[PDB]
Amino acid sequence: HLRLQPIYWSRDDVAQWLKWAENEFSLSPIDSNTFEMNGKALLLLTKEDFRYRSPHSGDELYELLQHILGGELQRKIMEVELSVHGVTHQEAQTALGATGGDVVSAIRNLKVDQLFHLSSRSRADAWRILEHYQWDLSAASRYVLAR
Repeated sequence: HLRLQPIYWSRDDVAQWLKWAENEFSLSPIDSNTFEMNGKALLLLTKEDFRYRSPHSGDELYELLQHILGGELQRKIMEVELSVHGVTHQEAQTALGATGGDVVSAIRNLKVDQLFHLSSRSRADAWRILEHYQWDLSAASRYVLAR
């Protein structure tokens, strides 16, 4: 199952990936309990976190995940989704494509879309309101609902 993108890996897939890596790269044994999480979580760990969890292999595992298996882009997709409620993997990926992988810009664009649908105001108004509220969508969304 590791052929799938890491964002879809289950916790069991993460454990299997570690077993595969230890075999493939002749790593020192990695305890199966080292990363008790799914692939989404794995993508959010920093290199320092990987080194802390695995002093012997953490940097290798991080590089493989982030810079070979597409973790870098998939982490950006997660950031976008976690920043804007109800965005799908596809929607986030598309938004990032539009900004050349710029997470801040993609998030702003999706916030404006979400606010725009909350009321009958123009897209230009939604942009002004969001910028006014320092891009706090929750605060902007409450103003719009209040009318």
